[PDB]
Parts: sequence; structure tokens; C-alpha cells
Amino acid sequence: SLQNNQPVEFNHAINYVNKIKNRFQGQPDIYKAFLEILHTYQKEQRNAKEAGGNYTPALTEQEVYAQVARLFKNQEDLLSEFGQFLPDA
Amino acid sequence: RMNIQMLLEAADYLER
Repeated sequence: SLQNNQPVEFNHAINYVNKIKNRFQGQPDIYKAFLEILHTYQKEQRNAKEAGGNYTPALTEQEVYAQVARLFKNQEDLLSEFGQFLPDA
Repeated sequence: RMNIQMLLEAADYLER
């Protein structure tokens, strides 16, 4: 809860999630997996902090895009939008 | 970083 700016970044991913959520309407595995994919990445950052410093993360945008790319097989379009948030994959 | 978490939080919101 700090001084944020330009809600385009947030709204961008937000509306993007809608495409995904809608596209994978009958795919709870995709929506759940996709979130866990990102969360796996975010958690590892947290992990390093909890360890005190002597801990390297077990994920990167590479793991994120990796698992996501599997979900968006016949929907390469949604994937194109994804990379705009993370280009390290 | 905001990126992923910024987008993840979205789902929880769009879900409702």
C-alpha cells in the first residue's frame, strides 16, 4: 500500500488473466497451474530471504514461461501477451 | 518484484 503510478501495468496483466480465465473456462488445471507457476517464482524469492541470504532461488522467468507455455498449447496468442510481463524466458 | 505477483493477484480479483 504505497504510492503507485500508471495502473496500465496492473490492469494489463489483470485483463490478460481474463483472456486466460475465459479461454480456459473449463480448464481449472490451467488457471490453477498458471497461478502456481508464477507463485513458484515469487515464493523462491521469499525462500532466499527466509534462509537469511545463503540460498539461491529454484526458479526464474524461465520456469514461469516454461510451465505456462505448456498450458497455452493451442493458444499461442495468450502466451504472446504473457511475455510482455516477463522477458527472461 | 511486482510483475508476477501483480498479475497473480489479478486472478483472485477476476475470480469473483
